[PDB]
Amino acid sequence: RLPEAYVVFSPIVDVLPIIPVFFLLLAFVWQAAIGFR
Amino acid sequence: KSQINELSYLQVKGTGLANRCAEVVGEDSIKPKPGAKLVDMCIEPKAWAVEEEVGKAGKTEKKFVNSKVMTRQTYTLDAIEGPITVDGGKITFNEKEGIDYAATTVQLPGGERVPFLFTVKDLVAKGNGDTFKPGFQMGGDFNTPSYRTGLFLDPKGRGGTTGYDMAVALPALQLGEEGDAELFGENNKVFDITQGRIEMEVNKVNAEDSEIGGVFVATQLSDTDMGSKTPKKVLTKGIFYAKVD
Amino acid sequence: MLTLKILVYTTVIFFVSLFIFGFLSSDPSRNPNRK
Amino acid sequence: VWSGEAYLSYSLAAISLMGFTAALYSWYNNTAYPSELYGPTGPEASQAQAFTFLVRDQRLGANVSSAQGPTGLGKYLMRSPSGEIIFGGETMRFWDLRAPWVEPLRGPNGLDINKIKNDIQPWQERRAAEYMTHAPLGSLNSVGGVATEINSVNYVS
Amino acid sequence: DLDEATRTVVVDNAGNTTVLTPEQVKRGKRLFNATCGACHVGGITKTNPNVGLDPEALSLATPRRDNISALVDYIKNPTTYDGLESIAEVHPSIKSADIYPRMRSLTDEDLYSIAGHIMLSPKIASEKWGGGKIYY
Amino acid sequence: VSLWERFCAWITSTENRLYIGWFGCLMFPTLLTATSCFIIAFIAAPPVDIDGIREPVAGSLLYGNNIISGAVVPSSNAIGMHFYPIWEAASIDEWLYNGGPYQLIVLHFLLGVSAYMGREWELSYRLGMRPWIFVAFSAPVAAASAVFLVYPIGQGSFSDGMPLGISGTFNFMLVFQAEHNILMHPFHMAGVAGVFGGSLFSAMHGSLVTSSLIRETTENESTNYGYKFGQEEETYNIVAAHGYFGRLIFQYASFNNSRALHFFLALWPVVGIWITSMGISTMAFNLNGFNFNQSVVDSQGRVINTWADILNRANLGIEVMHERNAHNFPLDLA
Amino acid sequence: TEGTNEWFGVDDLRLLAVLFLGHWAILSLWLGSYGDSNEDEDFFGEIDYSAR
Amino acid sequence: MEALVYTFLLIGTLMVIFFAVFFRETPRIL
Amino acid sequence: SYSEGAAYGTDQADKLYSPYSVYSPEGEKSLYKPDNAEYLARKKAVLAETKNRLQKIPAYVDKKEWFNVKDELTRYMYETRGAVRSLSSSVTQKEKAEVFFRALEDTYGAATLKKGDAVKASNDKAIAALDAFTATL
Amino acid sequence: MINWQVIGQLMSTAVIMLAGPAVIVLLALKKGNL
Amino acid sequence: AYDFVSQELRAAEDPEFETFYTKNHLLDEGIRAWMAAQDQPHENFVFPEEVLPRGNAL
Amino acid sequence: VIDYENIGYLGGSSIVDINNANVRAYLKMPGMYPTVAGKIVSHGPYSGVADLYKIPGLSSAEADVIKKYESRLTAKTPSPDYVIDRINNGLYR
Amino acid sequence: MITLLVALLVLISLGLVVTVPVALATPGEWEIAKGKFNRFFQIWVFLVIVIAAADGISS
Ligand code: CLA
Ligand code: CLA
Ligand code: CLA
Ligand code: CLA
Ligand code: CLA
Ligand code: CLA
Ligand SMILES: CC(C)=CCC/C(C)=C/CC/C(C)=C/CC/C(C)=C/CC/C(C)=C/CC/C(C)=C/CC/C(C)=C/CC/C(C)=C/CC/C(C)=C/CC1=CC(=O)C(C)=C(C)C1=O
Ligand SMILES: CC1=C(/C=C/C(C)=C/C=C/C(C)=C/C=C/C=C(C)/C=C/C=C(C)/C=C/C2=C(C)CCCC2(C)C)C(C)(C)CCC1
Ligand code: OEX
Ligand SMILES: [Fe+2]
Repeated sequence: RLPEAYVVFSPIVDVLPIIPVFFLLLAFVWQAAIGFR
Repeated sequence: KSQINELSYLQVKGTGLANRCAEVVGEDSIKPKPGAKLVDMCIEPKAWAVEEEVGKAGKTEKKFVNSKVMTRQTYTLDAIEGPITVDGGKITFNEKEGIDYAATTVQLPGGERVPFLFTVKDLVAKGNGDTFKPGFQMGGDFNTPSYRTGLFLDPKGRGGTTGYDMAVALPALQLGEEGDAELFGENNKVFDITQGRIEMEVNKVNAEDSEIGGVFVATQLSDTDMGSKTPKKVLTKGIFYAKVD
Repeated sequence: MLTLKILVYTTVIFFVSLFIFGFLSSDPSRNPNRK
Repeated sequence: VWSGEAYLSYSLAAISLMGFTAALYSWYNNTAYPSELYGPTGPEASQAQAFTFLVRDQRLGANVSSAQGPTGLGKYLMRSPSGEIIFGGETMRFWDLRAPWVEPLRGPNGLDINKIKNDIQPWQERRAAEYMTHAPLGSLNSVGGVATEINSVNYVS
Repeated sequence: DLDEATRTVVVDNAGNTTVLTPEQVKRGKRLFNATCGACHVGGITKTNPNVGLDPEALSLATPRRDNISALVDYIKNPTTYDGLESIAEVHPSIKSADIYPRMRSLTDEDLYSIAGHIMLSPKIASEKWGGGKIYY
Repeated sequence: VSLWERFCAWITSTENRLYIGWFGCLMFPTLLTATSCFIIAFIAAPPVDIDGIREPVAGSLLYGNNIISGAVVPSSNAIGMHFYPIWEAASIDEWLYNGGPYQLIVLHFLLGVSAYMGREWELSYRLGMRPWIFVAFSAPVAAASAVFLVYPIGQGSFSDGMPLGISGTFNFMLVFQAEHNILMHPFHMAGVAGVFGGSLFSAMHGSLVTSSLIRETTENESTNYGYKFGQEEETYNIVAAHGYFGRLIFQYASFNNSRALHFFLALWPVVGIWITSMGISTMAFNLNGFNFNQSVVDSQGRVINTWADILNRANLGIEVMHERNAHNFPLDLA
Repeated sequence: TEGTNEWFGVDDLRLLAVLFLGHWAILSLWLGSYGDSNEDEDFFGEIDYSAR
Repeated sequence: MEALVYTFLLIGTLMVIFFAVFFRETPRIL
Repeated sequence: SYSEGAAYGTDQADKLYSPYSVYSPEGEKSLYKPDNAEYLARKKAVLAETKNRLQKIPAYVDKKEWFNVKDELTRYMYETRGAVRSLSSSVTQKEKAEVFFRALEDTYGAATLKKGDAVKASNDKAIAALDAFTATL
Repeated sequence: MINWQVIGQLMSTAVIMLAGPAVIVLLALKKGNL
Repeated sequence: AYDFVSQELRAAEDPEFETFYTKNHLLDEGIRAWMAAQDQPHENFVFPEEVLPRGNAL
Repeated sequence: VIDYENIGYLGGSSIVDINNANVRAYLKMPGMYPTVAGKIVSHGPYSGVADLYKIPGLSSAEADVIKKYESRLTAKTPSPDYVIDRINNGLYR
Repeated sequence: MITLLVALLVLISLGLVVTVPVALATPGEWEIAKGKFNRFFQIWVFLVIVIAAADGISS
């Protein structure tokens, strides 16, 4: 796994590759809040 | 040769060179030792001929028409080993291992495709004298196995050692006392062994390199698909090459 | 078989060259808008 | 066409050329993509099977060169349509397989029969058995083997 | 419905039977699929189909291999089927575990549960274990 | 004035009977050679070693076939992926034995269809049309290149390519089922929804136009003669068909916009066949569909069967029987 | 000889003279109109409607 | 004898495709 | 519980290498002990045969067979780099091994280019270099 | 033995999945240039 | 529409004549034999291993 | 062959044939697979159980497991289609 | 100390992403206050070097 000074953050790193999908959904959420205009 | 051994693998592949037997250079004599064992005998035929009924001016005697091979470059035998035993009158050879069969298919005039297993299995060569000479000439019988091993399945799904044994999509044939005995021959799959007679002839020897090579002529019988048809006599000719050690 | 082969490379790069020098022949300007 | 979107559709044609080619490097090439790292290729796992049963039945005292196959061809060693000694089966299509664990057994002609009868090293047996069981055949739920394999392994190459 | 009579497996060459605790049957499956199951999936052997993990085939080996103590014996020292010579150089083992990186970290209880899985699986699935694709 | 300008003016003329164009410079020579070789190879062509085991499979009409069983056989397993033209065959008899004309037809087909597609672009440029009919035709071009080109690549041989016939198609589909499990793969699922949906919205749109036609004929003559060609009046009450479907399901599920309606007819199949043709492509490289065999177990651990286990036993029947002589080793790696 | 690594499949020397006379025989047609034009005349369009 | 019927059906189908493309009833405005 | 999939650590009693693993670490109670002599004797035996496989190199260069010299140093000698890197423990022992490799990679680099003296020169740079390796440790 | 990994993962997605719309929600309250 | 009898009578008398059509019948023997044991548990098909049509080495 | 006698002596009667059985048939005898069974299958036609001791390259231990099962070993007529697929007949578990 | 500084490095990047696009999408918030924010960039960059220092010392 990660080096010993970094084994603490092993849950947070597991979420990290998902985060680029969340930018695709952030566009539509932003288009909803702007009212699609 | 040793000229072939100079090349690497990437220079030979795709060029059709590995199919071709070597060319031995020069002529002299070589003597087989007591423990002499033949090493790299390759056989490659350069012409094929099938015995047929030929259309002459008024007569129909059996003659050999030639044929074009259709399996591409897969006809050469290779790596055939065997000890050279010394009988007193005549030097003999009995092959033991190596690639000693090469299945191939030639096409006749008319469009008929005749496959045949080209083989030298269980070869007992016998030639005049003791030492290999440019006048030396040995030959003998070999056993041809069947073209298909008995667990081959025909289009209906019938083999000699596996498969069905009746016309599987004709279920009303096995009705009555007679059964399907009218088509009995196409149900019984019989493994067939025939004979073949090869005649080799050494004409060019190296003794400083201990490698011989000359012209042969081989006749055998084509296949029958386990008794499906009458097999036909196949003659062939070519060149061979051997390392006498 | 090396006589047929010559005939194919003629026919291929005849029509391939008509394709290549077709779109180099000011091909965007061939529209029903102007010219 | 000298416009904004036209330059974008020039790239998208060329990036698709690079897209197919990197997707075909990963299937065939075992040099830029070592089989020690990416697993065996499609062609490589087809040859590792025929080599494993070559070793298996050579220990039973069987002459593998003269071993006549069920179709009449070579069961183990046959000859390619260019003349080279290759492995037989459905693996005769992948006779161009050049791999670092089979190239010790090559010659000018192909698979040297003298070198198969005598010099097979046990690291090649440990390699061909590793590349048989980890062939690139998978599923979307990540169970390996053939499409009719049961659910026990977890591997897609 | 994992009754302790069903978890009770044979442990020595004489024929004593001990029971497997429920963590042995669970780690026994995870370790078997991760380590052994690449070739010994479902009891058949991919690279040598003659020598399987059948309870018939384990019994006919020249040392009898049905026991837990006999299977962990095989893992640390794999002989052949007739038991004359060793094939530790090609089968993954403990003795030849420098080449195989997969077996450098295995304890005694870990092989005790893997061999527990090989023995307790013909009792669960009677004909599926090592029966080939006919019994999938 | 020049000879080239008088040739470019003819080859790009819309005043021809059939527009030739610059893609027709390599559409017409390709597809006429794929045609003229197909008609000969379907009618009169000798049997072909497909399995590479020198068991020649008959596929033409003169060798005792019909429309259904006759087929242009794929090339040999002995060749595999190698390029095998006529001049690299040392005779035509050696060419026709080893599966010659399958590569001549397919390679001149995929060039001619990818040029028929660009030709649909070109005439849309010269006629003033918005251009994208050729994007809708990309969906069968994706699927034709998937079974003739991409699947022989990833499987490493044209012998696994699709046989040019009718019974050869179902030899292709069943063997593809056993080895890849296409029905559980979600991209065949996304294109069955593409053509069931496609034939739905075809017959659903074609009925609501024909329902709401305006009276322009008598009851003696045909319904179709109330449309004069090139007229500028609308030939059906679109408000009528909107109020019908607005009550048949509910109000808000109906497209009042006929442009957005006629776009959804082009979206749904074409997206369904793009996705499907990249199902054959990802299953060309042995990334198969789902495998839920032995997935449901009791607490004892015995395997409880599901419908996928019954589907597996149908796949095991085709797997152990396809190419019944070509195999020598326990796993179909190819 | 199929699997030789030769440029454009040019096995023999004779096939080159086929390739060069194919591209050039249409190139010379193309230069009869689009050749010998001014190589120094620009536009600030997206598309040029210069001449024939 | 049997395949002669199949060939006649195929080239006979390609005839009516030829006549439908080139001898089509050309539609005209007004 | 028997079918719990994401039981990373509550399932088993022994500590794992990571929650994303099945195996226990390389600590105590393992059956693989790398200090054993039979692992050292296996790595030492391939170093002895490597010199014996390397003296057959000039016999093929005295002959014309270049295909046999390109693979003699990969057929058996594949297991060398796994051992000579593993036997290299101390400091100056380690930078003695790349003298042997760079002398060995030029034997293969000359066999593909078919240079007769450059194989025979760099072969003697290899026997002398494994002489430096084995005699120290 | 309280399964710290799953507790860590489910909180860290819910921190991140709620840190995205909070960028937009803080802008909608601020009436900035969305 | 199970068989073309002119294809079936010929493939019985000539054990070399193979089409794609006769290749589909052998694929259907695998469907009729392998799944029918588990398909129809009411009929109690107990097939031996030695009647199930396998190919070579599969 | 439709009607082949000595089907039973091949693999399943628990009295095996010599010159026709697969090497898988000798797996049911503990001690003979693979070494001792490998030599029997490899060489040519035998006429009796006494010809099993004529194999070139036998030990006293290789003759031992033959001595155990010499009642179960028996030799029949070699039909040449079974004699080919004695190492491998395409049967895998 | 590396596990303490990286935990301080993550909490600042939580504090920035909530506030920095809010500071930019507002019509004037970045121009009115960036010297407040420019400290937090210089603190954030400084932590990466401190962690890269403490990692090389500890290895
Ligand atoms: C929000 C909108 C958005 C987004 C996210 C992108 C994203 C992207 N565009 Mg872009 N684009 C957009 C709108 C957008 N575009 C618009 C409206 C236009 C006008 C029509 C363009 C026109 C355009 C062109 C003309 C090109 C891109 C390219 C790219 C890609 C650059 C990265 C890359 O190729 O990596 C892959 C490559 C590498 C990793 C290797 C490094 C090579 C460097 C990074 C190439 C940089 C190319 C550069 C971006 C193009 C110059 C544009 C410039 C004249 C403005 C990327 C995918 C380029 C591309 O190649 O992708 C299609 C490209 O050629 N775009
Ligand atoms: C969904 C998005 C996505 C994702 C996640 C990936 C993911 C990946 N792609 Mg990818 N790809 C995508 C979309 C995507 N692709 C698309 C849409 C296309 C167009 C069709 C491609 C086309 C593409 C190609 C053509 C290739 C990949 C490759 C890869 C893989 C490696 C990444 C790589 O090569 O970095 C590339 C990174 C850069 C170009 C940045 C510059 C890197 C510099 C030059 C490296 C210098 C290294 C140097 C030696 C370091 C020394 C330092 C020292 C001096 C101090 C990776 C799995 C590669 C691969 O492995 O193929 C199988 C590959 O060859 N992709
Ligand atoms: C014009 C359309 C056309 C096209 C595209 C093809 C294409 C093909 N035919 Mg076909 N054929 C055609 C018309 C055509 N044919 C006609 C009209 C006939 C009747 C006489 C035939 C009869 C025929 C037969 C009988 C056979 C073929 C075969 C072939 C294949 C290989 C032939 C070959 O070597 O190409 C030659 C191609 C080249 C030399 C390449 C030209 C590509 C140029 C150079 C563009 C590349 C640009 C370059 C990369 C730019 C570089 C820039 C630099 C700075 C890097 C190929 C698929 C063979 C086949 O399919 O067998 C399987 C075969 O046996 N054809
Ligand atoms: C799959 C076929 C295909 C089709 C139908 C189109 C269609 C189009 N392309 Mg395009 N293109 C393609 C592939 C394709 N492209 C590929 C693969 C490339 C990268 C090499 C390009 C690069 C490209 C550029 C740079 C330009 C176009 C342009 C155009 C448009 C006008 C036609 C033209 O002049 O292009 C000529 C045709 C081609 C360049 C591709 C020919 C494809 C042939 C007919 C079939 C595929 C064969 C294969 C790719 C070639 C291999 C050769 C090799 C074996 C020797 C039109 C929309 C032009 C345009 O309008 O842009 C705004 C333009 O300037 N394309
Ligand atoms: C209810 C049952 C059902 C349904 C609806 C489908 C539906 C589909 N299956 Mg599927 N399938 C099923 C059951 C089903 N499947 C089962 C049970 C199996 C297992 C046996 C499969 C196995 C299977 C396979 C193996 C494949 C499919 C494919 C497909 C797709 C076919 C579409 C296609 O190829 O057109 C696309 C159009 C073409 C391919 C034709 C291109 C033609 C070109 C453009 C021009 C030709 C012109 C012609 C020569 C001359 C014109 C006329 C002339 C006179 C001018 C479609 C999504 C195929 C697929 O996934 O897509 C590739 C595929 O390969 N299925
Ligand atoms: C803040 C500045 C800084 C930076 C950038 C680094 C960086 C690094 N230090 Mg380091 N260090 C620092 C300060 C820094 N240190 C300080 C203040 C000290 C105390 C004086 C040390 C003491 C120290 C020691 C004692 C050691 C390191 C080591 C290392 C390297 C670890 C990688 C490795 O093992 O080498 C192998 C090399 C690599 C893995 C290459 C990694 C770089 C690749 C090419 C990625 C870069 C790609 C690209 C830039 C990213 C794309 C960005 C693009 C979008 C712009 C790494 C490059 C180690 C080292 O160098 O060992 C060799 C080591 O032992 N550090
Ligand atoms: C009181 C007591 C006793 C207690 C018990 C409780 C109790 C009473 C319970 C009973 C309640 C009960 C179950 C009632 C609920 C009723 C109910 C909904 C039952 C039905 C069940 C059911 C499963 C229904 C769901 C299925 C359903 C109908 C789905 C609709 C599908 C759907 C939305 C399709 C849209 C597709 C679509 C976009 C089509 C347009 C595209 C197309 C080309 C159309 C053609 C077209 C469209 C135009 O637009 C115009 C213009 C023109 C030109 C045109 O061509
Ligand atoms: C790097 C990093 C970090 C950061 C992170 C981030 C910041 C992320 C982001 C992310 C994001 C950015 C997120 C997002 C999210 C979002 C979401 C999740 C959404 C979704 C939703 C939905 C999906 C809905 C939608 C809709 C609407 C609204 C309406 C219309 C319709 C629909 C339905 C579409 C941290 C600090 C941790 C640290 C570590 C490192
Ligand atoms: O060629 Mn047509 O089918 Ca695809 O898998 Mn492997 O290879 Mn053959 O077997 Mn199965
Ligand atoms: Fe319409």
